[PDB]
Amino acid sequence: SDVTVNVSAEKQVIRGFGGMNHPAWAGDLTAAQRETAFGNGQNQLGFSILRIHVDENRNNWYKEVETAKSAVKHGAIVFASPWNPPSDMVETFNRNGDTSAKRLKYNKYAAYAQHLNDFVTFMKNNGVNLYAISVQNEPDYAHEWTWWTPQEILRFMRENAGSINARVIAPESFQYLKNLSDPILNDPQALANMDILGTHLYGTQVSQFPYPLFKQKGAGKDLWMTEVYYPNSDTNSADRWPEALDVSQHIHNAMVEGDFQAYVWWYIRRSYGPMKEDGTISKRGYNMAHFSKFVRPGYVRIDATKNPNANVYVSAYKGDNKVVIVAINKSNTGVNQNFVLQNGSASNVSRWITSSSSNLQPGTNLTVSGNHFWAHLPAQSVTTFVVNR
Ligand SMILES: CO[C@H]1[C@H](O)[C@@H](O)[C@@H](O[C@H]2[C@H](O[C@@H]3CO[C@@H](O)[C@H](O)[C@H]3O)OC[C@@H](O)[C@@H]2O)O[C@@H]1C(=O)O
Repeated sequence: SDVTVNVSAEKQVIRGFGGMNHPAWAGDLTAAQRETAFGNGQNQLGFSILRIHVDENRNNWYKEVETAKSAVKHGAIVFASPWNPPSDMVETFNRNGDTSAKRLKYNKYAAYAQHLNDFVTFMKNNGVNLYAISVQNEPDYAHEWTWWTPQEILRFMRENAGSINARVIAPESFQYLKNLSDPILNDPQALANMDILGTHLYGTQVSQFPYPLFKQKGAGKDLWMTEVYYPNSDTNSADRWPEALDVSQHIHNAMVEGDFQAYVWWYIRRSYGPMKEDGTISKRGYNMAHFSKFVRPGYVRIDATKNPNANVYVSAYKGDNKVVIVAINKSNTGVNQNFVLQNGSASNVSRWITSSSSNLQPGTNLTVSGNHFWAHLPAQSVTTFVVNR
């Protein structure tokens, strides 16, 4: 059919795409791997965001620095997520019959705010201006870390988040369970101390991607997808095709349905991650690259016919005089797609394709006839068009 791309219907502003680094749990990236992750050259990922963790023990903080420095050097922004407070701030409690359940002590909130602040300060003294810090990773799924109820999160956002010398991300539900975030959005004071609503999407159905309340109360707030792997963490799955195509479809849904402004993967380097263990880019990686390499920080999502044929998914962005279109064909049949540009005129179109047999591989240039151009979308393929204005 037709894909209409309206250059004037502006949507969310994009902050970027990236992944996690965890030297303790995964092993720090090597110098070469840092180039592959944050460089936007040929055979590199052009990740524009790096997540790192706030260790509960300050003596471990130093381990995050080299990789974080590297990301900044390349223009990536860095943010951080805590799993646990320092142990002296944590108590056990009876959570519905589970007595091993950990939480932050009600009289330790201020001290934990200071812990987080110390990390910001520490990172600064090593030449990393942390873009943002989180309150707690997955407080509603904390079997192996620190639990917070919605009300405990609220109290901290009302009373302590304001003392944090950085942008504050909250609440980082594992599944984008609105009940964890509703209380904040419904409280002027807590809302005021939140700069980024953060979430994960483990098991989240596409119908739960929209967030009406956020649209209603969240003016001036960022909306970030701070952790995921998809569609699984199967050992050595990173190269499986057409499986990898799920990655770009997921990002498509985050951008188009969730209106997210950041998409952050889990471990950058892993047998199921964007980067393989030999330090090369996986098929999952190239699926991310179709966004990360072209949709730079600052770009804006624009309205575009999201799903103009069965298994064909489209999203568009504008920035730096270009329109970027990402077209995912998940079917077993090549389709010819017609792309119409409204409220804007263009000339030349470049493109890169990823399929069973190729990675981000240049296609033939195409030219705009009036306000449109035809392009063929190979079977089980992702294409990124770059349109010059
Ligand atoms: C195949 O093993 C991988 C696991 O499937 C994967 O969950 C991850 O496990 C981590 C664990 O990470 C949590 C993953 O779920 C997220 O919701 C949550 O935010 C994470 O904290 O934390 C302990 C760590 O030692 C494990 O590595 O990664 C596994 C892997 O090593 O590949």
